Amino acid sequence: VSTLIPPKVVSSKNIGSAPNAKRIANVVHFYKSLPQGPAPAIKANTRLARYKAKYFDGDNASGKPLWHFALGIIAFGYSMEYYFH
Amino acid sequence: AKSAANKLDWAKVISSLRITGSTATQLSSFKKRNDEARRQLLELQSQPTEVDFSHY
Repeated sequence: VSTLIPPKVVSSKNIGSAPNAKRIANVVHFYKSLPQGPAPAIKANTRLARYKAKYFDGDNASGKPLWHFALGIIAFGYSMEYYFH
Repeated sequence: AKSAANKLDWAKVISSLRITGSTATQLSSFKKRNDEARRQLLELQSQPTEVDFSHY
């Protein structure tokens, strides 16, 4: 008998629907992320950070410092051999 | 000049595709179809609304 009006009721609609939560989630997820690996600070030196940079990053990751640390125990007690026996 | 009204109504029909479950909007266009199809047969159905005093 009259004009019905659901073309323009998106005003208080855009809270209730389910991907609104994902939309408001990832507009918050996307702003403070650094763009392209920026602010990396790829070099730092504290007399042993170079040891981590050469040995303990994701790139090198080989067991050799263990080997070095193995030799460290080989370096340790054998000298104590020369202190004891 | 009613075809602009009806053209925009079918434009809103292919736009009311986007909202499935139209309660009474197409029924409102059904009511304008009802009386607009009624008025044309009403105006074509009648005689000149007068007693023909010359012949009749």
